[PDB]
Amino acid sequence: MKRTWQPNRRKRAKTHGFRARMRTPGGRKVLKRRRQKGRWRLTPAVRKR
Amino acid sequence: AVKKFKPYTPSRRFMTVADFSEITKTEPEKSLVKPLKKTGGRNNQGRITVRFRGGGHKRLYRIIDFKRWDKVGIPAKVAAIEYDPNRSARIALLHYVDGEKRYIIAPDGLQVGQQVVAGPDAPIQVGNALPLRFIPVGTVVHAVELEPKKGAKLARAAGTSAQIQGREGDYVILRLPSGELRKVHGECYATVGAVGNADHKNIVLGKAGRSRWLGRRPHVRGAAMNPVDHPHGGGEGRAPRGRPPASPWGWQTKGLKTRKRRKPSSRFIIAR
RNA sequence: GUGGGAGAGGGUGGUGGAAUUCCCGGAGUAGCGGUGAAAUGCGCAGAUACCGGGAGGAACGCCGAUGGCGAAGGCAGCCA
RNA sequence: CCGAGGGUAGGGCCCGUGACUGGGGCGAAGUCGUAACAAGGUAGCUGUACCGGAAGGUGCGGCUGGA
RNA sequence: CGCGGGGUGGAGCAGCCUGGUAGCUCGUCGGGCUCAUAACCCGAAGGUCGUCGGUUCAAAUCCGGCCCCCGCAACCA
RNA sequence: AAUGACCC
RNA sequence: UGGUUCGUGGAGCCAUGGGGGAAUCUGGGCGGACCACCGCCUAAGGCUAAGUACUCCGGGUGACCGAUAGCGCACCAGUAC
RNA sequence: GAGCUAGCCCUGGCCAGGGUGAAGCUGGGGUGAGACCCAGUGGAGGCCCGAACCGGUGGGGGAUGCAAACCCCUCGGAUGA
RNA sequence: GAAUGCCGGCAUGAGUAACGAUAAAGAGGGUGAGAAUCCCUCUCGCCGUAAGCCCAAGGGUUCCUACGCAAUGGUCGUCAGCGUAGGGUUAGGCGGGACCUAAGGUGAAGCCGAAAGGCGUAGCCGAAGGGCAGCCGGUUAAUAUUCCGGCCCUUCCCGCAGGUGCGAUGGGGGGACGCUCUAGGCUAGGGGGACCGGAGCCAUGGACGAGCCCGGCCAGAAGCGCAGGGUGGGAGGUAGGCAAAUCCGCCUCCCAACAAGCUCUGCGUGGUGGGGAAGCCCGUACGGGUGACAACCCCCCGAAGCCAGGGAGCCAAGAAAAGCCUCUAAGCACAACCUGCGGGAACCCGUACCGCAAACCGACACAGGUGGGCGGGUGCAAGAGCACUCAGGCGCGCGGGAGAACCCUCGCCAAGGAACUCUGCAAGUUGGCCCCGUAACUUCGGGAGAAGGGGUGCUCCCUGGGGUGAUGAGCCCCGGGGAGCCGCAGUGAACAGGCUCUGGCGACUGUUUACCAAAAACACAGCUCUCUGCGAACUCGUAAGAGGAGGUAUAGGGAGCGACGCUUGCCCGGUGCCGGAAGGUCAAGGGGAGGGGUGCAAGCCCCGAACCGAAGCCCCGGUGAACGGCGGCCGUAACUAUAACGGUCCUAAGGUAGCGAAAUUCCUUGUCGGGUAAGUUCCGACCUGCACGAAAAGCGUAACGACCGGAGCGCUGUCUCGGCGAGGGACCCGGUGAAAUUGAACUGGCCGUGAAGAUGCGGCCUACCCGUGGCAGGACGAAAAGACCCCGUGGAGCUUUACUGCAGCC
RNA sequence: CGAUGUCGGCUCGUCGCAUCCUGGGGCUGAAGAAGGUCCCAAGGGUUGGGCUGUUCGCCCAUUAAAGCGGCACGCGAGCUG
Ligand SMILES: NC[C@@H]1O[C@H](O[C@H]2[C@@H](O)[C@H](O[C@@H]3[C@@H](O)[C@H](N)C[C@H](N)[C@H]3O[C@H]3O[C@H](CO)[C@@H](O)[C@H](O)[C@H]3N)O[C@@H]2CO)[C@H](N)[C@@H](O)[C@@H]1O
Ligand SMILES: [Mg+2]
Ligand SMILES: [Mg+2]
Ligand SMILES: [Mg+2]
Ligand SMILES: [Mg+2]
Ligand SMILES: [Mg+2]
Ligand SMILES: [Mg+2]
Ligand SMILES: [Mg+2]
Ligand SMILES: [Mg+2]
Ligand SMILES: [Mg+2]
Ligand SMILES: [Mg+2]
Ligand SMILES: [Mg+2]
Ligand SMILES: [Mg+2]
Ligand SMILES: [Mg+2]
Ligand SMILES: [Mg+2]
Ligand SMILES: [Mg+2]
Ligand SMILES: [Mg+2]
Ligand SMILES: [Mg+2]
Ligand SMILES: [Mg+2]
Ligand SMILES: [Mg+2]
Ligand SMILES: [Mg+2]
Ligand SMILES: [Mg+2]
Ligand SMILES: [Mg+2]
Ligand SMILES: [Mg+2]
Ligand SMILES: [Mg+2]
Ligand SMILES: [Mg+2]
Ligand SMILES: [Mg+2]
Ligand SMILES: [Mg+2]
Ligand SMILES: [Mg+2]
Ligand SMILES: [Mg+2]
Ligand SMILES: [Mg+2]
Ligand SMILES: [Mg+2]
Ligand SMILES: [Mg+2]
Ligand SMILES: [Mg+2]
Ligand SMILES: [Mg+2]
Ligand SMILES: [Mg+2]
Ligand SMILES: [Mg+2]
Ligand SMILES: [Mg+2]
Ligand SMILES: [Mg+2]
Ligand SMILES: [Mg+2]
Ligand SMILES: [Mg+2]
Ligand SMILES: [Mg+2]
Ligand SMILES: [Mg+2]
Ligand SMILES: [Mg+2]
Ligand SMILES: [Mg+2]
Ligand SMILES: [Mg+2]
Ligand SMILES: [Mg+2]
Ligand SMILES: [Mg+2]
Ligand SMILES: [Mg+2]
Ligand SMILES: [Mg+2]
Ligand SMILES: [Mg+2]
Ligand SMILES: [Mg+2]
Ligand SMILES: [Mg+2]
Ligand SMILES: [Mg+2]
Ligand SMILES: [Mg+2]
Ligand SMILES: [Mg+2]
Ligand SMILES: [Mg+2]
Ligand SMILES: [Mg+2]
Ligand SMILES: [Mg+2]
Ligand SMILES: [Mg+2]
Ligand SMILES: [Mg+2]
Ligand SMILES: [Mg+2]
Ligand SMILES: [Mg+2]
Ligand SMILES: [Mg+2]
Ligand SMILES: [Mg+2]
Ligand SMILES: [Mg+2]
Ligand SMILES: [Mg+2]
Ligand SMILES: [Mg+2]
Ligand SMILES: [Mg+2]
Ligand SMILES: [Mg+2]
Ligand SMILES: [Mg+2]
Ligand SMILES: [Mg+2]
Ligand SMILES: [Mg+2]
Ligand SMILES: [Mg+2]
Ligand SMILES: [Mg+2]
Ligand SMILES: [Mg+2]
Ligand SMILES: [Mg+2]
Ligand SMILES: [Mg+2]
Ligand SMILES: [Mg+2]
Ligand SMILES: [Mg+2]
Ligand SMILES: [Mg+2]
Ligand SMILES: [Mg+2]
Ligand SMILES: [Mg+2]
Ligand SMILES: [Mg+2]
Ligand SMILES: [Mg+2]
Ligand SMILES: [Mg+2]
Ligand SMILES: [Mg+2]
Ligand SMILES: [Mg+2]
Ligand SMILES: [Mg+2]
Ligand SMILES: [Mg+2]
Ligand SMILES: [Mg+2]
Ligand SMILES: [Mg+2]
Ligand SMILES: [Mg+2]
Ligand SMILES: [Mg+2]
Ligand SMILES: [Mg+2]
Ligand SMILES: [Mg+2]
Ligand SMILES: [Mg+2]
Ligand SMILES: [Mg+2]
Ligand SMILES: [Mg+2]
Ligand SMILES: [Mg+2]
Ligand SMILES: [Mg+2]
Ligand SMILES: [Mg+2]
Ligand SMILES: [Mg+2]
Ligand SMILES: [Mg+2]
Ligand SMILES: [Mg+2]
Ligand SMILES: [Mg+2]
Ligand SMILES: [Mg+2]
Ligand SMILES: [Mg+2]
Ligand SMILES: [Mg+2]
Ligand SMILES: [Mg+2]
Ligand SMILES: [Mg+2]
Ligand SMILES: [Mg+2]
Ligand SMILES: [Mg+2]
Ligand SMILES: [Mg+2]
Ligand SMILES: [Mg+2]
Ligand SMILES: [Mg+2]
Ligand SMILES: [Mg+2]
Ligand SMILES: [Mg+2]
Ligand SMILES: [Mg+2]
Ligand SMILES: [Mg+2]
Ligand SMILES: [Mg+2]
Ligand SMILES: [Mg+2]
Ligand SMILES: [Mg+2]
Ligand SMILES: [Mg+2]
Ligand SMILES: [Mg+2]
Ligand SMILES: [Mg+2]
Ligand SMILES: [Mg+2]
Ligand SMILES: [Mg+2]
Ligand SMILES: [Mg+2]
Ligand SMILES: [Mg+2]
Ligand SMILES: [Mg+2]
Ligand SMILES: [Mg+2]
Ligand SMILES: [Mg+2]
Ligand SMILES: [Mg+2]
Ligand SMILES: [Mg+2]
Ligand SMILES: [Mg+2]
Ligand SMILES: [Mg+2]
Ligand SMILES: [Mg+2]
Ligand SMILES: [Mg+2]
Ligand SMILES: [Mg+2]
Ligand SMILES: [Mg+2]
Ligand SMILES: [Mg+2]
Ligand SMILES: [Mg+2]
Ligand SMILES: [Mg+2]
Repeated sequence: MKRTWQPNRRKRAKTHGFRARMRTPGGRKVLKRRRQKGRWRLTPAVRKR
Repeated sequence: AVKKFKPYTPSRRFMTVADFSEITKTEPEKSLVKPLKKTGGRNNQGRITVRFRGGGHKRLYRIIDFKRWDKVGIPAKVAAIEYDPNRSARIALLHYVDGEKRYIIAPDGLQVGQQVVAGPDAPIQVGNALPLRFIPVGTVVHAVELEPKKGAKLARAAGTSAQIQGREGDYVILRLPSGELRKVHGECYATVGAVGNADHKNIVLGKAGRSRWLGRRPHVRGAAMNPVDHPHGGGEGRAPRGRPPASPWGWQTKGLKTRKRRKPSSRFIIAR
């Protein structure tokens, strides 16, 4: 059947990107938490040009 | 007149379509004056706030003239009468000698080629606009302003009118389509005649689809729902209500008057 | 054919007054309606009776006849 | 080839019969009421419409086969 | 089986809970009006209060046991 | 303000 | 209405959203309703070290662990997945 | 978190081939004028049969499966909500 | 030592189930330490509106080559999408960005919000939409509309040359639009050819032949030709287009009425350039040479594509902005702008490979999911259907035997034909086309493919229409008539309704429980009630704001009913809602009669009665397509029976019409009648309706239904009642090799006993040790800390005239 | 109750006897034939259909007869639903 993962580079970027997270206090805290944690990747790596 | 069909299909046996014979050879509209992009959307910034809206034909807005006092004294020739997707009435395309082209909402009896004009001057004829004062008591009228210089707001639906009843210092009394008795300021413009396309009420949609074409989504009964959804939801195999009939939001829907009492508008109203 | 005559003959548009009812203002009380007699009903929350204003529908008094017109059914305020 | 007839399929008309049901005719002395005939005690009769155990009543227009 | 309501002249009903008096309508009977019947009018008669037990000075009435009558309930399996 | 068993 | 031990209590004091609304030392607030006396303070502007808290970081010590323990990680771990 | 799912908004795309033949137009006919009636044309429809496509009706299989919804046969819709 | 404990290791089932579509394999030759599995060849089978090819998304090195096989591959592996290394992705014209605007996002001004933040005209961002200049070939092991070749374009900048009032983010024009059906002419694409070109080939009985086989194309500027799209020309007046205007608009006169003329597209043709089969010979994993000086011509079919902004009809009435044309303003008119011609300049990012899939989404080389374009030939009425088949690509990464049960998928059957069963569930019958022929009923459309029939191949003869062609041959479409041949059989294969009668429900097409319910549920047109005068009601939000609506009573919200036909009675006592400037009660507040505490007093401070005080409630009314409700007991007719009639109690009123043992009837298989040999079902009635009933509508209704009930015909393996055959497993051999479960086990029957159903205790009885194929009766067999039931002062969802609050309204 | 799947049918059976049939017998108000009724006896047999989910039952056509009951209302790691 159709599963739940339907990859889209634009969606992933607009949805979970560094700039989206930065836009709101909710998201800014996510970066803070991930930084303090020592996460190698703050936001998902969306590729291609 | 109303177009009628034979039952060559079920739902074609009741279906019924407007007569478009008053639609003069001018079916597609007029750029310049109108159209605008019209912005379909069944809801506010976010959430739906009027249920069951959506779908249905794309539209172009015809930006019509609801304040006729710009062109006081300037007459215009009625050039055409065309279909307007965004109202029950039809619209008149008129050419002002000025050059300017406006649309007026098209009254009953309006003929193409006719002369029409607005102002204190203005022969009392179908199509003309006047401040309510100079209009003879008892004449039927439409596109009436509520307060002066604020635009036509009463009687624009197809086949509607108001009748002038009498006067009272600065106000003339109106009898509105609903039957209400209203004091409306003398200085309010209103155009003589009834609205026309009066056979609009006689049309039978005929099937579900037609409803959808006009963007009317299926309306579901409270009875059909559940207690979470509606006061009428549940219980077992059908149910008669079990309380005084209500809206989904709990207010009673048979009888409960809802106009706020202390409206300052009150001292200008005399009926139902 | 020419020239005239009477008529509530028909269709359409417009318009007048008397009256009933309802609304509004005034003034005004203790009952009004109704019948064979009553009761139901309306009325001290201001009724009936009276005056002023308004809305609205319907039917046209006197003329009027035991009259006129129409093929009948039927046709009656006035104007075109 | 046609062809009596037999077979299959579907219609048309007519006759008989059927639980039950509708009213009708007729049958000396059962029931309820009073509708009509005298202004029949609400003039009657009438087409239509509604209502009522029943005659019948009432609305609307009509007739003299009533004053 | 459970529950709670009910049996009163010839008919249909009151009267009980706040115990001592049984009342309404119809019907029955006698008389009158009428030629007669009905309607109407005047008089009159009529009730072991389902049974059994006692509580009381006294039970239609209060309390128990049965008997017919009516209504409700009998669910999860 | 109703009614008058049947036949002659 | 909040704060204080104070939950409407005899309910003050301190703060304040609403209404009313003064005084300049013979002026004002407080000492638990209130009034008298006796006292204590000077509201409606502001700043002000030190003693105090904490431990990302450096050092020291351990009747603290010794790789299923000790931090999730003694090992390129907030990694792989 | 609406990259699954539900709805709506903007902008695009797709729907083989067959049937049936509404209005309208045209001609003839009828009448005082009509209504209407015949042809012919015309090509309407939440119309029909049937692929794609969208479904999921009945049965059988599958049941530590090919598959945490699958497979075969059969079936509904398919210019429209 | 136990916690269905936590982490790890190893066991048992077990050499067991399986090894992922039943499209299918065989052999010969290579390489190699090692071949069913790798390379090559020959034969076979499968796909072919794909299982072929081209894009987009996603993936991200998987592409190519060399060396390799521990692991990964469900077996093997010399192979690989795997390990190691190296190579490979070339653009002014393709796509995206130095262009535009859509929803939406962001957001100056401005508005709002305890803070965080929420809005918001302009602007900006935002694209499979608009705008925009490249076609055909050749080359690499791997890239090409990118490199190269040929032919053809576009922008800027600087020059010269010739024109003109030039000149904006500003005015106007244009861009610019739906659905369905469509004409003319073209192109794509395909069929035929005695014509042209070509290596070759006569087989096995015959054929040296208009014999077989193969191929007869592509691009192409100007200029032409053929189609077709766009569009009137003048002159005045002018107040509108938010300054101006010569532009547009409006008005008035003249000339066209036409595509005549300007243009602008498409298609043919074109200077020229390119390609160019079979077969044959080779050595590649693959391509190379020759065939060739290849030929490159004539007919026919023909689009859904092109001319495109074409045409007609219809109602539901069909984006925006830029580019582009024109108009002028500030300015400037040595500027500037247009046209021609030269020279110069032309950046950034993507480009590999997979792409219906072993490289994307599904933990897997997973039988599932994935948008767009091309998708040839023959026939079958047509087609993207079906059968075979080009091109191309596959034989699905375990094999070999065997020929038991049993299972799956499949084929047939005597006689009988639903006797099967909850049910004809399943399976059969039926089946395409042409032609006859069709009932009740009906809303006049329908029912209808009703039902029921007949025709269907091939040959020869005659004969009628069209299309392309000149009015003709041919080639291509539709027909008609007459003889005649063969088989059991002519839509000889594949694709392709079983039918009827009669009820229930819902009118109907539609929708729904993604993953057990597709329905009689939901929706639906239509009906009624009610709210709402417009800063509407209502909804969302604390607000701003927004929806409703750029709407205005023929409109908008809420409610029920649910096409349509005939209808929808009575009760307003209770509850709700609506209407009542009386009255009763009614809080803060006003008012203070009067009383209290302290003061020597002035005073200061407390309570506090009249009386004045809203909504709400009470009270008076109305209102049923508002919540709702719509009775009992006795008696009575000249056979009985029954009761039109009567009495009496109670209610707010006592159920009308029409239905009725029903999706509703307990007693109940009610009782009659019908179908049957026989009928708790079904149909028609009766009415004693436990417990129908009129918009939670009542009674009906043509048509409709993968809904639900009853019947009959047809046909059948459903059955009597089985039998045989087929293939895939099962079985045996080689390779790989799990699982839940598992206190330990040396794990028999009976009758007893035991916590009341024992392999384990008693007595007896039986029984050599161990496996393999099978069947499931037992191990109270596995699986899930029972769903039901109770329990817990456990938890949730829901309701209300439960309590208490809150939003909201007054 | 850290689960003993619960009606009916089907399939396969097996057992009790308080025997439906067949065999043996006593009494009969047993003439014969056919019955009644009791005792001995289970070795074998114990039909096919209509209706209902039905168990049961009622019918239809038969028969020598159309037996009653147990086996977790025998039997779902055997089927159905
Ligand atoms: N009579 C003919 C028609 O039927 C009806 O008449 C029939 C009945 O109504 C009528 O019944 C009458 C009754 O009305 C009258 N008041 C009393 C009388 N005893 C009855 O009489 C009836 O019954 C008796 C016995 O049963 C018979 O013997 C007698 O013949 C018969 N007529 O008897 C008639 C049967 O013959 C209509 N009323 C009449 O007008 C109509 O025309
Ligand atoms: Mg919002
Ligand atoms: Mg938002
Ligand atoms: Mg609805
Ligand atoms: Mg529901
Ligand atoms: Mg609720
Ligand atoms: Mg119910
Ligand atoms: Mg109820
Ligand atoms: Mg309810
Ligand atoms: Mg008055
Ligand atoms: Mg008959
Ligand atoms: Mg009389
Ligand atoms: Mg009379
Ligand atoms: Mg009379
Ligand atoms: Mg009458
Ligand atoms: Mg009456
Ligand atoms: Mg007497
Ligand atoms: Mg339960
Ligand atoms: Mg009598
Ligand atoms: Mg006699
Ligand atoms: Mg406090
Ligand atoms: Mg406090
Ligand atoms: Mg307290
Ligand atoms: Mg304050
Ligand atoms: Mg203070
Ligand atoms: Mg103080
Ligand atoms: Mg102090
Ligand atoms: Mg003190
Ligand atoms: Mg102090
Ligand atoms: Mg200070
Ligand atoms: Mg230690
Ligand atoms: Mg550790
Ligand atoms: Mg160690
Ligand atoms: Mg650790
Ligand atoms: Mg979505
Ligand atoms: Mg026609
Ligand atoms: Mg259709
Ligand atoms: Mg179809
Ligand atoms: Mg396609
Ligand atoms: Mg199954
Ligand atoms: Mg299908
Ligand atoms: Mg222990
Ligand atoms: Mg473990
Ligand atoms: Mg085993
Ligand atoms: Mg085995
Ligand atoms: Mg095996
Ligand atoms: Mg495989
Ligand atoms: Mg094939
Ligand atoms: Mg790699
Ligand atoms: Mg490779
Ligand atoms: Mg190699
Ligand atoms: Mg291997
Ligand atoms: Mg590699
Ligand atoms: Mg940009
Ligand atoms: Mg914002
Ligand atoms: Mg922009
Ligand atoms: Mg584009
Ligand atoms: Mg481009
Ligand atoms: Mg390549
Ligand atoms: Mg080039
Ligand atoms: Mg210029
Ligand atoms: Mg512009
Ligand atoms: Mg030979
Ligand atoms: Mg050819
Ligand atoms: Mg201007
Ligand atoms: Mg050419
Ligand atoms: Mg060549
Ligand atoms: Mg067009
Ligand atoms: Mg712009
Ligand atoms: Mg740059
Ligand atoms: Mg590339
Ligand atoms: Mg490529
Ligand atoms: Mg594809
Ligand atoms: Mg796959
Ligand atoms: Mg995959
Ligand atoms: Mg594989
Ligand atoms: Mg797809
Ligand atoms: Mg094709
Ligand atoms: Mg063909
Ligand atoms: Mg076909
Ligand atoms: Mg196919
Ligand atoms: Mg057979
Ligand atoms: Mg046979
Ligand atoms: Mg048969
Ligand atoms: Mg049967
Ligand atoms: Mg059976
Ligand atoms: Mg059946
Ligand atoms: Mg079937
Ligand atoms: Mg049926
Ligand atoms: Mg039916
Ligand atoms: Mg339906
Ligand atoms: Mg679905
Ligand atoms: Mg489901
Ligand atoms: Mg369905
Ligand atoms: Mg289903
Ligand atoms: Mg209706
Ligand atoms: Mg708004
Ligand atoms: Mg709007
Ligand atoms: Mg509405
Ligand atoms: Mg309903
Ligand atoms: Mg009603
Ligand atoms: Mg009521
Ligand atoms: Mg009421
Ligand atoms: Mg009342
Ligand atoms: Mg009120
Ligand atoms: Mg007070
Ligand atoms: Mg006070
Ligand atoms: Mg009050
Ligand atoms: Mg019945
Ligand atoms: Mg029967
Ligand atoms: Mg029978
Ligand atoms: Mg019946
Ligand atoms: Mg019932
Ligand atoms: Mg009902
Ligand atoms: Mg109702
Ligand atoms: Mg209904
Ligand atoms: Mg359907
Ligand atoms: Mg269905
Ligand atoms: Mg079989
Ligand atoms: Mg077999
Ligand atoms: Mg086999
Ligand atoms: Mg093996
Ligand atoms: Mg042993
Ligand atoms: Mg035992
Ligand atoms: Mg032992
Ligand atoms: Mg033992
Ligand atoms: Mg074994
Ligand atoms: Mg077992
Ligand atoms: Mg087994
Ligand atoms: Mg077991
Ligand atoms: Mg438990
Ligand atoms: Mg408790
Ligand atoms: Mg248990
Ligand atoms: Mg256990
Ligand atoms: Mg178990
Ligand atoms: Mg025995
Ligand atoms: Mg014997
Ligand atoms: Mg036996
Ligand atoms: Mg049955
Ligand atoms: Mg047995
Ligand atoms: Mg039992
Ligand atoms: Mg049983
Ligand atoms: Mg059992
Ligand atoms: Mg079931």
